[PDB]
Amino acid sequence: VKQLLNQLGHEERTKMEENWIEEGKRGRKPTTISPIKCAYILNEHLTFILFDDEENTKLAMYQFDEGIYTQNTTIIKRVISYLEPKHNSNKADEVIYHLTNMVDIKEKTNSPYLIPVKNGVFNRKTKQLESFTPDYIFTSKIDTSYVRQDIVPEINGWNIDRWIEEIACNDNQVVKLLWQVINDSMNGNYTRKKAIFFVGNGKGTFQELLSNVIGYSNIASLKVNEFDERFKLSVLEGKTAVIGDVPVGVVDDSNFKSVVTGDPVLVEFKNKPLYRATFKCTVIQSTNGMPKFKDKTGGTLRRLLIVPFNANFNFKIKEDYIKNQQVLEYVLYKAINLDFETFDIPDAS
Amino acid sequence: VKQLLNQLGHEERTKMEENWIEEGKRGRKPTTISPIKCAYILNEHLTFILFDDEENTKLAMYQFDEGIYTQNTTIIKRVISYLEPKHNSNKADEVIYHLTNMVDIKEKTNSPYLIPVKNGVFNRKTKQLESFTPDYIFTSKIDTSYVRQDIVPEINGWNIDRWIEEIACNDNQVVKLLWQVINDSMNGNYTRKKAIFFVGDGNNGKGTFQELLSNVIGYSNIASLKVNEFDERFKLSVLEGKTAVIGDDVPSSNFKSVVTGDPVLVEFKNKPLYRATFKCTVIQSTNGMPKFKDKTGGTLRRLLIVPFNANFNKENFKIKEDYIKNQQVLEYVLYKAINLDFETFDIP
Amino acid sequence: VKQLLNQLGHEERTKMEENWIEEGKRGRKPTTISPIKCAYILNEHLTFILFDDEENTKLAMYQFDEGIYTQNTTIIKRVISYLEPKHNSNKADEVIYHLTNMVDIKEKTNSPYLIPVKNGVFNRKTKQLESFTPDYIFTSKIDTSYVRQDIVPEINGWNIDRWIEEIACNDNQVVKLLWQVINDSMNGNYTRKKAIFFVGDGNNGKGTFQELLSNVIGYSNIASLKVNEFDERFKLSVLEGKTAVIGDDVPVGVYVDDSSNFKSVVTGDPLVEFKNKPLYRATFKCTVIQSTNGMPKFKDKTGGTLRRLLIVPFNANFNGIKENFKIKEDYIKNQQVLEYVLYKAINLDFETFDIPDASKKMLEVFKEDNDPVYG
Amino acid sequence: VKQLLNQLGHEERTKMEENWIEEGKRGRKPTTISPIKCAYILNEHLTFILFDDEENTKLAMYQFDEGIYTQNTTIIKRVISYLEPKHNSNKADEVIYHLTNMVDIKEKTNSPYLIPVKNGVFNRKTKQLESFTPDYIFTSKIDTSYVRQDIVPEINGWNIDRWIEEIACNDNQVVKLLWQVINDSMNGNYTRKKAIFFVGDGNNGKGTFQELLSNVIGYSNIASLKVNEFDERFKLSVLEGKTAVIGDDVPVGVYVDDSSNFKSVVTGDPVLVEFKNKPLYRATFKCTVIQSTNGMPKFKDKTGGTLRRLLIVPFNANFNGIKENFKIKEDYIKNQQVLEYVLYKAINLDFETFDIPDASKKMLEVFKEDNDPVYGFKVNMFRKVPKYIVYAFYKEYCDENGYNALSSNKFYKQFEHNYWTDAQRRRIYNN
Ligand SMILES: Nc1ncnc2c1ncn2[C@@H]1O[C@H](COP(=O)(O)OP(=O)(O)NP(=O)(O)O)[C@@H](O)[C@H]1O
Ligand SMILES: Nc1ncnc2c1ncn2[C@@H]1O[C@H](COP(=O)(O)OP(=O)(O)NP(=O)(O)O)[C@@H](O)[C@H]1O
Ligand SMILES: [Mg+2]
Ligand SMILES: [Mg+2]
Repeated sequence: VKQLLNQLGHEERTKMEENWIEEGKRGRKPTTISPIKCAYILNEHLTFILFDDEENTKLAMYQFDEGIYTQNTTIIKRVISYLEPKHNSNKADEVIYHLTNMVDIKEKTNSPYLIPVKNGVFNRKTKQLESFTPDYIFTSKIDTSYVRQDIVPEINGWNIDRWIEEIACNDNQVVKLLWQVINDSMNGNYTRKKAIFFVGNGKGTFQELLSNVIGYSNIASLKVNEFDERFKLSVLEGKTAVIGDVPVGVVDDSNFKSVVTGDPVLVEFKNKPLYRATFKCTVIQSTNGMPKFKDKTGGTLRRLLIVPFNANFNFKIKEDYIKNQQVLEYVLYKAINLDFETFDIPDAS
Repeated sequence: VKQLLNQLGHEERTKMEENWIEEGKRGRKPTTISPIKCAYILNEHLTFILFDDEENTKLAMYQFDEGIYTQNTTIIKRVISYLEPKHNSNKADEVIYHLTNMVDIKEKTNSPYLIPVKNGVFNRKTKQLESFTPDYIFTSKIDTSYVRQDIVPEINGWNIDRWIEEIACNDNQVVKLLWQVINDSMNGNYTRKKAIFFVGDGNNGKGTFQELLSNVIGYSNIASLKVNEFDERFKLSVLEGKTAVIGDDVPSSNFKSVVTGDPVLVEFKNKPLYRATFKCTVIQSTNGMPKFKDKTGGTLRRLLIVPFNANFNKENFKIKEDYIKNQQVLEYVLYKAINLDFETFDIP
Repeated sequence: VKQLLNQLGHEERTKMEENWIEEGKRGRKPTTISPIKCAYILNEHLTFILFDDEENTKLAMYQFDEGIYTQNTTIIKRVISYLEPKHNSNKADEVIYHLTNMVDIKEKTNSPYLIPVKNGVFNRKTKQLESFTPDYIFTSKIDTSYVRQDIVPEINGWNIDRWIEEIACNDNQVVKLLWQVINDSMNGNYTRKKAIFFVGDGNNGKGTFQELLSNVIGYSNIASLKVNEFDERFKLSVLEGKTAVIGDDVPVGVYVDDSSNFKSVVTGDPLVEFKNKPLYRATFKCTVIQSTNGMPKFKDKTGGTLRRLLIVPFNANFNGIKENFKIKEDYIKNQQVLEYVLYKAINLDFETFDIPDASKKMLEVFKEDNDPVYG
Repeated sequence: VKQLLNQLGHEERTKMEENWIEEGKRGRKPTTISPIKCAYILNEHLTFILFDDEENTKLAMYQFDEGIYTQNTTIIKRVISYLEPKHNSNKADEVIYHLTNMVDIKEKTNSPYLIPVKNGVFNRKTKQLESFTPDYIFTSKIDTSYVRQDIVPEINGWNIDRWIEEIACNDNQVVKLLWQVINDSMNGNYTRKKAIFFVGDGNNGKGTFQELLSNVIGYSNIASLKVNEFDERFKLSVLEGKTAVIGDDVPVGVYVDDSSNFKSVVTGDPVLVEFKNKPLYRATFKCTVIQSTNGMPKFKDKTGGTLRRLLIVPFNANFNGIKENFKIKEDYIKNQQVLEYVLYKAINLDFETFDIPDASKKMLEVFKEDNDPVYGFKVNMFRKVPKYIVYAFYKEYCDENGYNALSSNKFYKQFEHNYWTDAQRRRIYNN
């Protein structure tokens, strides 16, 4: 879109120059487009939306290349520079404010059957890949492309399914639960209100596999205990999942329950106004043994999930075996093809 | 109101343009409405108020379609942009400041006989629903609509009254007490000076009942607290603008003060302490007798026990997952609770 | 590049003056280059990049004489002043903002086979030195030059290898471990997964070894962080900008309340804080070194916790034997000694930490002490 | 430099006026020197440097009369006002920014053999006084002039040397140690890796000696930090730019649970210094620590490092009677002649390590026994095979109200030292 914005800006500047010429030499030459006019042009020729009408909400822009709306002000300002390079930070803030005033309000789509992938959006109802369109509102996506495959890729004669069964003590129910966990993890715009927890080994390598199948930038590292403090939740924007390693043998249950659910939370930015935002990223936490559960409530056991990790676990597995693109594509394909509505109960736990 | 402001826009602008024309080419074609003129137009053609003369009191705007006053700055900025798009954030702030200087001071209607809901204002004295008017001052309303009803809605052939009776072990007295509890919970301006305790052994439908009671009220109108942390500092802050507080489990002076209407000292982070009166009703659920270490007359009088026991501890998963989310059952229970009137709770 | 930027600034000012003269006198003698034009000139003639596209990411500039990209604002301001002296702080910030909007995004090259030193890049896969190029993206380089070493330097009859042997109490396994520790210390883009703990008491030379490591790495390239201070506000803010971190001292048997952050740091698992920058999440591959007496206990005791730590014995006493102060404040500061140490350590090949027998015995002793169940 | 800058500003303004005259009356006549031209003139004539290339580091200016570079923005702005009085705070900041962009970067002179003194720098290797020059980069100096002394100055019939002898209770080792302590305190780039502790109870004159040290050295050059204050937040920021740190009164028997920062400061070990809401950074402090307290506080670590770092000075003379002379601490130690003589005597004294008095060794041993119960046991116990009998719960904690171990860590006693084995031999009055 850089070429389109450059051409539009050049055309607008030439039109302004001609209009000034026909009015004669009055003052200095107008060479920069007014921020309101820039905002009009951008709203006409691009897709800018507003997630909600809350206090100091941030404008979202549809990235055509990625197909997901973003609230990153740096990318928006780069687009502004594409349209008008002479605008400094203050003028970019002004044009962003004008766009915020004009744009329409749309709610983020939370359809369980639609999951964004780097190649496109996968629909579970038809189990098909569809090209990116602005009509779907997404904030994060998986960075491993979805491809059609019929075999199990093998690197150095290593099978992913057999390895998963080895980690899972070779039981059908637990491996099905693991596949369901992958399916829930890769869904960044929909949540089942389930907080995934890892209890144990093989936990670290599986955690790294999860962090690899999703984009590293899409992954945010946070523990349950550190959700509450100020200036810590702002890192959850545009993140597909949040994975953390809570202390071994150490659990509030404030905002952790809010982010587990789709409930809005008052997120804050440093030297920026606070605003209410909704995060649907899947939460994964790792520790040895049962969490402390200071609350001791039935609803807590209702919402959270427990994944057993018991094994006898070799530096090779860490590198180039879980970071392989083919392995990530295969695991994404296998997990996304699985269809489920309720969680399973493994016989090993 | 966007059409009205747009019509007002580029019409005052034309007046300024023709004034400049008749005054000669000396203003370089002033095409931007001054912030004070924008404030004049907005005050004339809209309804802006100020809740009180407190320091840095935020201007409130009456949303004609919503029927309630809002202090949301973003909506006011959007309205100003509708009048005149060519304003910075600073210029729109100047417009807001001028309006704050101009507008009259009105106090929020805190009448216990008036309850705002999505359809309008319900008056218990007249037992009637009235359309939204700027005369009434409400900062929130119940998101569930209120309509006249004649039958009990059912989803998948499942009743609400039968479900409530099954939760209430099919006793008329406790069913009436539950209806009274809902009636008090929805009313945020009246307390009745009673703390309702749900005592049970398992689920018994108490969790899904609390979920339903949260659903019927607005999402942000409910507060979550337990007994143990009423004494702890900064925990009162969650009661700043709530209508009721409901807990889930219970693993004392401040709690007693919150139960009654006497003021309590609320403290905000990086903000001086101040005393405030809370009329929100408190509902607590737990397994067995709630923990207490100040056994005396006041605590015993203030506490009210509503036992819950059934086979729900069928787990009623279908009821909790989607049945309470249905708009029909929500509006039905809201209407049934709003029609019911009483003076005080009845002991089981 | 100062002369080049001065020449371009003078040429641009002359061109603007000529354009104003031919246009008349309307511009009233424009003499300051516009910030957008300054950004265009700097981008065309210099190498400015953006590490990654997130909120408030700082522009990086390639220092031709240093060979490492720097995000230091002051250096970029000085370069802009070279181009246009008359710009104040706000105009220079505008230039930086325009450059940030204009430049492309490239990620930092994190390959464990490349190690930057004062002379240039060093490649372990081929084991040679290459001249600095903007293609290799580095944020910090080792302050010790890499030269070919033929003989071991000696000052006042003091030999660095003999000093290492004296520190190590004459064991080949532990000297190999020390050399591997140094080699890991230079390489900040890879982790050995095992923490380094210099355990000793009194005049054991652990402080001297830490000072030697700081000198060979460079004082500015190393930051001091505590084992107990791993997770707290405004901490770890400068840790990302340094190749390695060392703990000067650790209390004996000190209890650790947050070792999960410590485990993430040592293992390489992934959050930085700043005065006016939002929190940013990144992995920590810098080696972790702590000097202490005994092995402090940990509340997260397990197989992983025990295996993630390595004990480096320091069983030499230099109080009964007359200590040479010049060893610690004079000898290890010599450039030749540091160059020889860097050459010898970087030429060594690393696969895993070679555990000495004494280290194994002390590890078993700590395992018995921390968990009485095994004992 | 005020006259030079005033003349430069006047001539520059006249030149600008002439340029405006010859270019014709275009707009308002220029009367204020542009910040860039002002910075050019200041760089050409004055001496401005930058200590390092780090983020937003502060420009340093060489004060010709003072002889030391200063980073105080007030002095720099006063100089700028001397050159251009019409510049407000923002324009002065612009001038400072331009100077920062222009000037070159030189590191601080941290040679241990050079000591900045009010008269001039002092070369310890040469034992000479060299005049101030901008080549030597210093940010602080001793507030006492260095002059050649031949005869002891006596004020009101009171001798500083006799007073020093009185403080030490007429002990040559102790007075030698005190002079060595003064010499170490004056030097800010050499540490000697020893912690000085003034131990004495009741009236002794510890505070008087500390005030004498704070008088001979610059008062602003002395930090105030007790040993127990080292490890909490923002405390190390005080140590920055200080030649020595003095703890006025450590609480008696305070529990020093954490000593890492204290040990780092005592030696030349680097440490992470943090300022209040300013970018924290790593730095090395060579300032010596001197603490005065009644009795020796005990440390948690009670290991070899804290023993070797500590030094104890005897203050046994008592003045808690008519012998007390207030003028000694109020007026006598503030005399300029006395301070000059003390500085001369201390700086001319040379040595490489502290000369430990015999009494100090005895008190060091006593503190080792008190802090570490094991060594107290070893001293008090004055056979070999029986370990249980010699253990006996530290022979009932050697009568010191201590806490014992599970007879497992007790054998660390042979670390301090039961040569190894009988098979039949392996509260009580009882060896
Ligand atoms: N091989 C050696 N021969 C002689 N002196 C040495 C040797 N190695 C080190 N030293 C000296 O011994 C001292 C050890 O340095 P230092 O930093 O005090 O050690 P440390 O082990 O950190 N002490 P501590 O903090 O109490 O555990 C210094 O004075 C060194 O110069
Ligand atoms: N040689 C001396 N002869 C007489 N008086 C002295 C002598 N040295 C110091 N003094 C006085 O004795 C007092 C010492 O007070 P100061 O040094 O502050 O406390 P301290 O003696 O170290 N401890 P404390 O008694 O607990 O306050 C002051 O009045 C000094 O002037
Ligand atoms: Mg040490
Ligand atoms: Mg005293």
